[PDB]
Amino acid sequence: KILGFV
Amino acid sequence: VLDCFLVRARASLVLAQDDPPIIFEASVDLEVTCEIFRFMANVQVSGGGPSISLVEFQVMTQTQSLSFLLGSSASLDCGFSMLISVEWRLQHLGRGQLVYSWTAGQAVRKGATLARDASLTLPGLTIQDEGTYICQITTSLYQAQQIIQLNIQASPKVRLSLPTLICDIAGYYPLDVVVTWTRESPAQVSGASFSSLRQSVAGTYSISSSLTAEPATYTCQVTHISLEEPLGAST
Amino acid sequence: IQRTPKIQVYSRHPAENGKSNFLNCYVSGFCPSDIEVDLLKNGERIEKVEHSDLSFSKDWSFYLLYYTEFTPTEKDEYACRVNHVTLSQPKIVKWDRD
Amino acid sequence: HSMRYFFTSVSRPGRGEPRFIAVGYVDDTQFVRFDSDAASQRMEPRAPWIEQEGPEYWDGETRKVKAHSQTHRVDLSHTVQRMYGCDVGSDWRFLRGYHQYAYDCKDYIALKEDLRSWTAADMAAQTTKHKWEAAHVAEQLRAYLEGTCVEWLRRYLENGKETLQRTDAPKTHMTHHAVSDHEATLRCWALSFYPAEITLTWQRDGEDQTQDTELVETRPAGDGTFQKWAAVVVPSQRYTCHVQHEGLPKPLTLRW
Repeated sequence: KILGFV
Repeated sequence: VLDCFLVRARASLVLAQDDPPIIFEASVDLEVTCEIFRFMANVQVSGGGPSISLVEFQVMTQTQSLSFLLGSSASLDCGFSMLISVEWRLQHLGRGQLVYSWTAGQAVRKGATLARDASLTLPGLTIQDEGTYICQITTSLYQAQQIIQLNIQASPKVRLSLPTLICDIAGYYPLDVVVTWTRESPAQVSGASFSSLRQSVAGTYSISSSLTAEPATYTCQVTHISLEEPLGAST
Repeated sequence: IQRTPKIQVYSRHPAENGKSNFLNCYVSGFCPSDIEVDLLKNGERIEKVEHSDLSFSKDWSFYLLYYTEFTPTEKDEYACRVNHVTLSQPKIVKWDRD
Repeated sequence: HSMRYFFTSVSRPGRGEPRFIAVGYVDDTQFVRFDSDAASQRMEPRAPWIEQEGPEYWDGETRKVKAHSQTHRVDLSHTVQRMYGCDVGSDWRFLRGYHQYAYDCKDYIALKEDLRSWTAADMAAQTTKHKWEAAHVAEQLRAYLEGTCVEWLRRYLENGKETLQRTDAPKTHMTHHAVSDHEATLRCWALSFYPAEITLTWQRDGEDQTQDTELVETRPAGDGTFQKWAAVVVPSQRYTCHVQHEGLPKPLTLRW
């Protein structure tokens, strides 16, 4: 899954 | 007085002033470019260019780019004045490798040899040693670095041979080889088609330019970044 | 920095006279991603050509695989024209069976 | 085993909107993709082993890609590239984790082999490093790469076990070509194998012959498998090509 947080 | 851009205004460095001669320079050269950051300033002449941290610490190199043939020993230069450690790393094609380290030496590549001096030596250069060398220097209050780009070069070996003409331009590096075909008055010939790119185990590239032969002499004139003059072959 | 494409023209299987196959033009290593790739049948562009969309290598390079169904004829030959920015002249890479 | 996610913004003057294209890879094979120029501004499956995920997966994934488009160059035909991912061995335990950037395909700021520090390969990129190591981006990324990247890679490996662990053996040939009267080239082929990792080494009389051996990098085939060959130049003489692949019980030795 994509990293999510910034 | 060096013109500089501060990160996003324009300013100058002697306006901010702090006396250098407390901490010695390796040399002074006074088109150049400069950038200050929050303080550390990078000085970048077309030749050598230091990295200066406010003065309290500076890192010096006499050349930011070095073109060296394979096999030759590279005395990559880096120097500083004011220490915890000195590390030399290699970044190329997304891969970050360690090359050398010093604390209290550990040559990751077997031959690595290192107003203080950090001029690291790379004997027996190979293609895998090409890339951006970062002469990182660590210090109780600073961790300034210096960038040296080591463009490893390998001259080709053109073997014009054979109704199709083939010149095997093998062993060249880096990739951008331009092959010009001349026929004899030596007029250039269009219509030459390259072959699939090949590699040796050492990392040097092999390619062949194919041109149809018609009746008559020919010349596979190969130019490359590693050549002062474009070499070639004729049959 | 701009990097010259590494272009390979080959087949899915070893070429057999008349046997169906796919002509792969694995154009890799190039940068920037703006690239023009054509699969050439006897010097002219093939119309029905598929291609995997822009693929991203670790080396910070891009690679593309243009493929098309073909039957390898002995009297006819294939190639792959590439027109990247580093190519002052468009590079046509021959397809030898090997 | 490795899962990588790539994010690139190819800048465009006049067009105004940089082209943001996002891809995800597992074992070099693509499985998700997003493209700003696509007809629908949503990320799609490009592998059959991930279409099984529920609608909450896609909408959950699609919103995260939109956020990354806005912050692609937050702290950095200009091309800005991003990469992150993790490597895994047959134990299914963490090997190595990456998080890298490039400015026009030149290394800009890359995460070290130890997932703790950054290697600024450009002098313009050292403020980026000073910013991140002060923001502790490494620690927050270490949790994802060591924790989250591997876990979904394990799930993807379970979901696509018919695909990712296919471990096809190389369909191998030996091709001999006479380049000249006094010498010839021996080419040993590795066809239709998977994974892409293969070793083809030449030996003369049982000792390595690296100095006179050429080869070509592994070629993706249209099937989904890979190809490779390595060739040596012989002065005629018997040489052996050693083929070493995961799909082989024993390394092969070839002779003309």
